[PDB]
Amino acid sequence: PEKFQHILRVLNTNIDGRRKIAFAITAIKGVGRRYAHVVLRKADIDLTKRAGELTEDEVERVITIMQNPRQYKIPDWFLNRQKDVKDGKYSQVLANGLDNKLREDLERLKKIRAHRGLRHFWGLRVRGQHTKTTGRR
Amino acid sequence: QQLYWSHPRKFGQGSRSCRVCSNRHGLIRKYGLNMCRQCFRQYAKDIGFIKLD
Amino acid sequence: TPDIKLFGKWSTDDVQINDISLQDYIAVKEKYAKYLPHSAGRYAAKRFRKAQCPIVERLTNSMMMHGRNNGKKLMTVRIVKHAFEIIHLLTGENPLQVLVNAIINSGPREDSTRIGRAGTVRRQAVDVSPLRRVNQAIWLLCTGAREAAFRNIKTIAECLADELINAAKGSSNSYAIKKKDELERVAKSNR
Amino acid sequence: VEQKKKRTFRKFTYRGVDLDQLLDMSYEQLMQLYSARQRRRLSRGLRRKQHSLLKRLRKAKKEAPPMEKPEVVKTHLRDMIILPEMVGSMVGVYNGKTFNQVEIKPEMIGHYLGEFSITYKPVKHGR
Amino acid sequence: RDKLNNLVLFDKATYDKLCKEVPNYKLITPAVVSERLKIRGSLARAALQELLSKGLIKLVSKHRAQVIYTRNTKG
Amino acid sequence: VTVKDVNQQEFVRALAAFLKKSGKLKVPEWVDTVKLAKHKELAPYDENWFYTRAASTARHLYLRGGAGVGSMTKIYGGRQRNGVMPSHFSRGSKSVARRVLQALEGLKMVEKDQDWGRKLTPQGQRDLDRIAGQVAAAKKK
RNA sequence: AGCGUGUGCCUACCCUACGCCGGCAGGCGCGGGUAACCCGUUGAACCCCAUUCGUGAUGGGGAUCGGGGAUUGCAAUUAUUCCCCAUGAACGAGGAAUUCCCAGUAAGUGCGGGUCAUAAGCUUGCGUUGAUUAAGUCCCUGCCCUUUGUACACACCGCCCG
Repeated sequence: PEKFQHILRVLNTNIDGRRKIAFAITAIKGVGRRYAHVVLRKADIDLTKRAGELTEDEVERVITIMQNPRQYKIPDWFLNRQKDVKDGKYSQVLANGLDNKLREDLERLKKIRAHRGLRHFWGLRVRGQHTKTTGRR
Repeated sequence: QQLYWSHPRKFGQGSRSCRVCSNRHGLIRKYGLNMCRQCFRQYAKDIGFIKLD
Repeated sequence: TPDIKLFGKWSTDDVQINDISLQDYIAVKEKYAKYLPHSAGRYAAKRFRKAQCPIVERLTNSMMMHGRNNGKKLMTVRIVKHAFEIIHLLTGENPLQVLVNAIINSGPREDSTRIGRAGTVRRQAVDVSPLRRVNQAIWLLCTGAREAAFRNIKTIAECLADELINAAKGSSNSYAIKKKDELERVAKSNR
Repeated sequence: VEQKKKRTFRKFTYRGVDLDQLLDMSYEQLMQLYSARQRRRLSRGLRRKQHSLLKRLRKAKKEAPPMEKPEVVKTHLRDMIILPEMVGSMVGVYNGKTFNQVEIKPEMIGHYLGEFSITYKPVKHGR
Repeated sequence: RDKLNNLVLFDKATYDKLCKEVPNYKLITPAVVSERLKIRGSLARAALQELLSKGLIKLVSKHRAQVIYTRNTKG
Repeated sequence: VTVKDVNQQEFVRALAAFLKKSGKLKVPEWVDTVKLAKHKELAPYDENWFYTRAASTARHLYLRGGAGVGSMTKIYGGRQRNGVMPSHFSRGSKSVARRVLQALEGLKMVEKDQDWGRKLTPQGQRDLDRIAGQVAAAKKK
């Protein structure tokens, strides 16, 4: 019933409003489906609807939970970055920030010159896979 | 004496053979027979494994 | 159930194959009414026997096509039962009569065979047997319903009803009807 | 590596823990934190046995002048886990035919020696 | 082709279209409502359950998979 | 109605609701977060679902001599999509079912059975039979 | 539901129900079983169904990669494997070609055995759900059947001219 928004922005990504929230959110880097599904459940929303629907209120409420998940009965195992290392975190990286950390991690083991690093640098593979017949195109 | 001379043999292909012929390949381990398939073919009559269908 | 052996709930009696010759590989039930379009059914051993098989079930079987759908008869039976209901809403009648009619109307009377013809192989107009007419019709309608249903919101039961109804009175809206006319048109030339 | 600033200035905290703190426990208390694969390896390794190696490390750490790097310590233990006890040393890490020489930066922590000595050769399609 | 884009929230006037049309159709399912309007499919659904209110439309089978509705109960 | 008399979906539907009204069941604080099976795609749409499982289990036990969590994990366990590999069984969680089993005990619906496995209690046996009747009574239809 | 399976073993070791902890993965405590006794009325999976989605490569698809949890092993780094999250590819029906198939058969669908310490996308059976379709013929193909021709006979993949 009612209307409004089409086209809403959360933290630095444009989120189609027509779309269902859970699914709508999953545009954001780092919000997969299992994520966004649990975030919303935490965030009190009538699950039954469209991202374009809902309030500015509910939105901050989704974001707030999304970047402090631990602080909301979201378990750490649900999380993208456990065990940081550099800080020994736990974390759940989000948005533009996932591309960032991906870069870091690759750099880290390229500095250290570890074979994986090298593989990434030449643009081959790093898990143990045969490289004779595939990934050719 | 030569502490030198062994590394684990507990498990894997390397931990077993053919009671008949040493071969560590294609080994029948079912029912505890432990015969390589090539041998088992030649001894299946004397063991009591007979063709019916 | 005891009064008369209806269909899911539809009467076998009073449905008449309005088309001489076809009479009889369309198997309603010149006594055979049952209850459900599912049976143990051994049709395969003999060449003919299939004719015995209730046309309804025959239609249901053709429904479960495409590798994924093979063997899903329960699904087809469910679809068939729904289709009959939709057809009935659409015109009263016996949907089974509607089904029979579509089948009678769709079998290509005439067809063509690829006669060797020397070179530029020409095609010979030949008449088509009634078993083939039945067999071919049920395909046409099923392939018709299945093809339509695939990228559209509409369900097979619905698309089936649409194919069946249009065919019952040959609207030519139907894929099958257009196909049959195409096969027949081809038969006539060649000769 | 002792006094205000002097040398120091590369930092690095491992798991919230600081390298000052890192360099001061027991390998025990380090593997305790987070790493999980490396820790199981050392426990199960255990009994443990790269004993002599670790003494070879400290030895050459000593004999090294007073400024820099020094001589290195060879090994075939690819499956060894880098722990703060090691950091600052120089490891000849065998790959099948070569011993690649690698200083272990504090970042490496929790990683396996093998990850810093590539066995295979990139390759070739054209050339 | 067939690219389908759907109005996924009620627009008043589209609420009027619903109750002042759907009594027109003999067959109504999700698809009908979708094609004949430009309803979401999701908001088709909710319109079906609502329509069955005390009905504009009447149930003849809502097989899990499918509702199948008829015109309202006229002459 | 014996519980056996009522259809499984309505029985479970009615009992699960009855439990909801009673207000005292108890609930790993989680239940918001949990999937219920590794096989699982998403958690349960009805976040309210803890009750439904409980009802389902109570009914499940009443039927049979005694059952335990492993069986339930498998029962709940569906097929898991290996992706590249073909699909296989994967018995569903053990925390939820266990908690369900522990919680039910609190109400006394079920009690530890002899030789392992939880069995329905006469208290539960009575309780299920009672709701079973209510469901049968509602209506024809 | 079904074919099948197990420890107390040619030399190190089993199948595992049940209580607890953990979201999971799994961890941990028990207790039976040389088995038609126990695991296992194999309470399987398709499927059936009450909902959601709504025809958007989307919720179809699950590639690749990042981080992380655990299991096997003395040792897994060149991921043994499994899980959890994240990143969320091509692919929207397949040209030239071409395999296989007649009734529990094709096809969907799970299970068990072999490999095995760990490891299944495999092979190798098994039940479950279960059609369409010839019911024949020698056209193509393949092989044997006569008759016939042959400078062939290491046999046409043969014996030839400048």
